Amino acid sequence: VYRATHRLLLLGAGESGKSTIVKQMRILHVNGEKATKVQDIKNNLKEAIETIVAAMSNLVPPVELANPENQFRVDYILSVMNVPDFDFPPEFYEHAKALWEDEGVRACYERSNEYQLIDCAQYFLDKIDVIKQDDYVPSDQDLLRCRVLTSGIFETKFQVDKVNFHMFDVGGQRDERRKWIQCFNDVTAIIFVVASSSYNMVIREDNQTNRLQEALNLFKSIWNNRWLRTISVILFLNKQDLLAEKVLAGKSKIEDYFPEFARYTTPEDATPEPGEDPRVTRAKYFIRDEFLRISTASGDGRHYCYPHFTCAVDTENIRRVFNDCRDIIQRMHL
Amino acid sequence: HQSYDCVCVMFASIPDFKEFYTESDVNKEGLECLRLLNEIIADFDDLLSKPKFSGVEKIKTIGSTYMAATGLSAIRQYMHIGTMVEFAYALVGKLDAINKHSFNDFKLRVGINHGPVIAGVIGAQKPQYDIWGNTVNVASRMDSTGVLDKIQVTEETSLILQTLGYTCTCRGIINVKGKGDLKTYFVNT
Amino acid sequence: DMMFHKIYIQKHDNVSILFADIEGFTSLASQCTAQELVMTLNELFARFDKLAAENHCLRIKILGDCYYCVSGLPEARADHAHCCVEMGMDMIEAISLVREMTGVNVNMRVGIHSGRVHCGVLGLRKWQFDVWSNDVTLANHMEAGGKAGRIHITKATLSYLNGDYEVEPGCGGERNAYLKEHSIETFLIL
Ligand SMILES: Nc1nc2c(ncn2[C@@H]2O[C@H](COP(=O)(O)OP(=O)(O)OP(O)(O)=S)[C@@H](O)[C@H]2O)c(=O)[nH]1
Ligand SMILES: C=C[C@@]1(C)CC(=O)[C@]2(O)[C@@]3(C)[C@@H](O)CCC(C)(C)[C@@H]3[C@H](O)[C@H](OC(C)=O)[C@@]2(C)O1
Ligand SMILES: [Cl-]
Ligand SMILES: [Mg+2]
Repeated sequence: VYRATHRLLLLGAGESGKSTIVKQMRILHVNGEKATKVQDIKNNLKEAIETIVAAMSNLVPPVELANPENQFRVDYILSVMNVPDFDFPPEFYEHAKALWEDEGVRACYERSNEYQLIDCAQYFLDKIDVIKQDDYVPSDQDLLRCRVLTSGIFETKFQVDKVNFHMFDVGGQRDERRKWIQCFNDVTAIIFVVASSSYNMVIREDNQTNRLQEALNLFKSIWNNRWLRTISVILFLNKQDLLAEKVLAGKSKIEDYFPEFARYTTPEDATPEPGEDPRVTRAKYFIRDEFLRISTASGDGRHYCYPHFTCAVDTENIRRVFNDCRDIIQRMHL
Repeated sequence: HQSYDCVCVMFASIPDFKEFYTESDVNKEGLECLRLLNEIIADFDDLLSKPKFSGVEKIKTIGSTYMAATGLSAIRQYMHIGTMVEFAYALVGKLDAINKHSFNDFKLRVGINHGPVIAGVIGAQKPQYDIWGNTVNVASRMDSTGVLDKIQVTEETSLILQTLGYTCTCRGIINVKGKGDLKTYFVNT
Repeated sequence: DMMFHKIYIQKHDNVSILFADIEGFTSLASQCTAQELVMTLNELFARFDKLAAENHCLRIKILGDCYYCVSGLPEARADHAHCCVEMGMDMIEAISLVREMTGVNVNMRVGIHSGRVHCGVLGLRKWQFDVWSNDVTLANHMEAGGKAGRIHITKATLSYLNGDYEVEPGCGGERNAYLKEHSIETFLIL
């Protein structure tokens, strides 16, 4: 009875991509409904725009607008920033769109690593016009791109080929980690989730500690955990799209954060995605190898590590990789 | 059941625990919590085997609070009290390592007294071993009115730890229901 | 079983949890000798331990002057609420003779809630079968917010009483914060 099920645990830092993965499970393997998530997106929009403008002055150097008329909009936005039950009137959208057009405002969005900003910014702001319509129905991709932070443990049942899958979601942030233990015993396997893209950014929890390092350290915590000696960890090197983009952009260089990159040459076993740039391949694998160094150094073959290059916001790449995982689960566990 | 002259009682609770204990369907209605408690206790019990703590004799646990006493194995002079402290520092060593792996931040709050007790068995049914007397009450009240990450001792108990290389700051005064106001010390590190 | 130590704990619904404290334990401890106290205590709890087994209550522990058992263990009993109540009934009369005998005013403060518990043992060394849950936390607090020589019971411990005893407004929220903050309707038995 109890063995034909599988209890999977989703771990990783805050914003890594864990909630998006469970979402993809619903999109992939589960059965008015969404009208409530519209509000949620509206806030993503609000929180995103007001964050970009607030940042502008507190940057070094601070950023000026290319249209100083927009000041009054900037003024509008900041005046509504902390309003509790926001009415979302037609202005807000006109004003938000306006600012989002301002080349200066965008310039500040380029430096979005220098301050804490959600991942759905450029995406939703590019579609203000759609969201504002009173008859707005959010796409599947919209519900995926939305962001509500995880607070607590959340069981989610799905079934693939009559085989059963329990999935637990947890707070990736530090205050939240103290709940993880409540999933440790009986765990069929760990899915550790990593924002590959976040290599140029610091955690929310202290505005100083690098997100990917916090990721590396967190993994090392889990890999060498005392109650996880047996349990293997499938590694989702998430947000591969955002990584690729940053690498090609060539703005913030990797070796300027993780200087060992400077040495790294590309592996021999490398299987690059058809016509992916040698540079993106170089980058994505360095981050993989970073994680593997920790997994290599201990375990005794009592448990193993399975890397995967992934993009949670892409149901295409997720079906592929989650399937790569059932293979692994059904070999091992049996 | 026989009396004693100089027994050194210690209480070490983990007040941060009661908060952390939750009862959801996810955590088998709190079973996943009591699981972590067990680990902790067991980790503390693994200490008593250590050759240096062979005079330490665990009494019970009350909730998430560890009760232990030295000098029940009796008939230089108070080297046993110093062990008790030596032991309380060890619980913090173990509690600190649980934190590392449990992504938590449990502080231990200790109280160490000493003096006369009466040890023995109580209850007709399952006869279990315990210790009584005012020494124990105070020991307990040193814990409850304690401070996290600190050991609280009484005056004489302080004086002795002083004779053994321990430095002590005065905490102040405490109404111990029964004995009234008495002065207490934190053990410095 | 391999990575966590084996836990000797097991879920148990529909049980009732009594707690009983001695009122004026310090005044007694003041009067009589350091030793005679322990003998006046050991006598009473071995007297209690008889009553428990007759009333089908499995005694848990003595914690100084705090005594606590639970009905519904080891094997479930539908009298489980009546039993803890019945257990309390005796304790208030079992103290009565060993109160007059000492010439000092002591009584029992009783508190019974009902619900699920976990029960088992913690650690490796010096096992002592115990009970843990919010229902136990509540039980404990009922005794804490009890009335001298009276039995304090909860919403649920009436729902399992099947209306056989005559209760009265308890007012626990005004004698204990836990009860107030958690809006527990409490009662006293007549
Ligand atoms: N571009 C891109 N964005 C992603 C990807 N995966 C997740 N995101 C974005 O990251 C944001 C946060 O993701 P989320 O899944 O909520 O983090 P989390 O790990 O759950 O963090 P928490 O919920 O434990 S606090 C979302 O807005 C989502 O759109 C990805 O693969 N590519
Ligand atoms: C261990 C977890 C938890 C929450 C569960 C529980 O019911 C308790 O164990 C009781 C109530 C319970 O076990 C009955 C005895 C006693 C001694 C009264 C306990 C303490 O109050 C515990 O907390 C303390 C203070 O140790 C407490 C509350 O802790
Ligand atoms: Cl991350
Ligand atoms: Mg009392």
